[PDB]
Amino acid sequence: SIAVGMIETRGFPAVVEAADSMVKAARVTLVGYEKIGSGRVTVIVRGDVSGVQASVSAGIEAANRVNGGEVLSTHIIARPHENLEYVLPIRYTEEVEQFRT
Amino acid sequence: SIAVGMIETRGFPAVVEAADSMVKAARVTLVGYEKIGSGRVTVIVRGDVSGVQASVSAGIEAANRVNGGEVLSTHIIARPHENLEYVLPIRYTEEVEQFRT
Amino acid sequence: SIAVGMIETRGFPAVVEAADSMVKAARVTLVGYEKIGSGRVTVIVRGDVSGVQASVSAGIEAANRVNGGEVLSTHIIARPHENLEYVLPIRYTEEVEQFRT
Amino acid sequence: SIAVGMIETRGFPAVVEAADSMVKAARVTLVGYEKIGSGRVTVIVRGDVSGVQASVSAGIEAANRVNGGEVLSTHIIARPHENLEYVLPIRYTEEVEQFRT
Amino acid sequence: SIAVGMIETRGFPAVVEAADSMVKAARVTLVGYEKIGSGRVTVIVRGDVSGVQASVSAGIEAANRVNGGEVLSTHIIARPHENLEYVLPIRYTEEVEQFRT
Amino acid sequence: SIAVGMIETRGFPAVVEAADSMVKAARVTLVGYEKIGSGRVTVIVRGDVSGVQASVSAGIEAANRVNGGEVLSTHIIARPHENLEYVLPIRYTEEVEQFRT
Repeated sequence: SIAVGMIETRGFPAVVEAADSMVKAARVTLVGYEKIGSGRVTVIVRGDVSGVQASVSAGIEAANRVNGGEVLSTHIIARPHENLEYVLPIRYTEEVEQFRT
Repeated sequence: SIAVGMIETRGFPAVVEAADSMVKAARVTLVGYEKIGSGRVTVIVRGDVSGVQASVSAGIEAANRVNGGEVLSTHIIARPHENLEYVLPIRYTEEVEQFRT
Repeated sequence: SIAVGMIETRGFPAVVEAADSMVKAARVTLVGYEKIGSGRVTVIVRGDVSGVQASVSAGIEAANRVNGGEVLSTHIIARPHENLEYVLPIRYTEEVEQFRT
Repeated sequence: SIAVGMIETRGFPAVVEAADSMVKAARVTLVGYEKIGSGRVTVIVRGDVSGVQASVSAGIEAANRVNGGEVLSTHIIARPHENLEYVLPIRYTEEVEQFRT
Repeated sequence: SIAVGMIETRGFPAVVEAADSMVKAARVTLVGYEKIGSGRVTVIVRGDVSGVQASVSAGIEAANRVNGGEVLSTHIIARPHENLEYVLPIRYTEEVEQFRT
Repeated sequence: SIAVGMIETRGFPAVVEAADSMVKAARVTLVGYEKIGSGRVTVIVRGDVSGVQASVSAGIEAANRVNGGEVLSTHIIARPHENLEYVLPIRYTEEVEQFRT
């Protein structure tokens, strides 16, 4: 359940820049982006605890510097419980895509 | 119809942390997360009444401590009526997934 | 066109408790739950006029007592017009489910 | 292109009551209900100009009397242009339903 | 890429009246209506520059006269770039409908 | 991962004009438009860094001049990480469209 790092934000252009940062600032895998509605959107990454940290870190600074960047919330569980992974979009995609479509 | 515990929240990062808590603080199964729109999202678990309690409890404290955590609503029916289970997302998933896709 | 009873609410956990009430407080069948967007969600039941009443009644008290329960709107047509039933989600589901999927 | 009558409203319970009225107050056919998002929902009927009137009239009074009824907008084109009918949900449904599903 | 004329509006009944106008006031084809969420909805038409003008014109006056008409935004590109047409809903529908369904 | 340029905006008519600009002001390919909810919508283009710049530039001026144009956010990654491309809508569409439908 390698640490999970996510960061919410108001606006899409700022969420992309946050995602580009996290994935660059550390050895973290961008797992997905979640839309809660009301201009709110989270970006989730996975990797070690200090990896997931270093990236959630940068991500936030880069997001805010955006022409409208508004980091709404931020969090990271180090060793997030497993059951959690089969209920939330903290995991991988692409795979069962052929079946969905 | 083992007790049902859910907790709403504004923002996704705070709903995940709420879910990670509930599922850890007790013997409860995270059944799913519901999106009502407008930054609002609920997390639902299942287990005994005191199990579902102990977890909805912790969940709320952990959510609020989040960098933007905003617990919107909270509830738990101890012995929630059956018909209710076949109309609301209080149950299990994964199973008929192959057919949907 | 047996009377129709519904109750809107802000938040999902409060809408479930409202539904658990109505369906218990009287001989009413929970037909479905509607999402209008913006944290708003209605619960609809069917039964006699006094049955659909007694339940929409309880439902409201139980919803409000919820940790965030916010009953938004409430209504009941006693003998609601038929055409209405084939345009709104006031009816039954499950049946043409195999075809949809 | 028999006149078209519709009425928007905040909340679902109030839109249903609006629909139950229009379809009763006149010889109008409830064609459908549209969701624009943000608690907003329209109800559309069809019939003569004075029929579509008499019903959009009542509809509004009945909606407002609802425990949360909030008529947002209201309109009626008497002889609404045809092209319009093949781009907006002002028409009939049910028919190509078997193919969709 | 014959000029494109669109007009946003708060509420559905006002967007329909806007659409009924544009399509009548000129030789323009109502291509579609877009929902951005939050009671906001645009209506798009196509035709010459002066045709698409004359209609976006009327449309706005007719929309505002509606019992709740609220024209939110308005625009028209005369010779809108092609790539744009294969990314936005400025074009025609109906055609690949059988496949979608 | 040729530079990515996007610009958010409140309202749809202003997002279209922004897109019409970017795609004209430079050698950039409009990849798509994203809806975050709450009247917010982004437009994304791809091309060189200075190409993607020159266009995100114009786009913003043209959007603001719109009858309701409200540029919400703005950004551009020059060499945006690859993983990012398989999680966000920064890429191409049309292709697997036949399968989706």
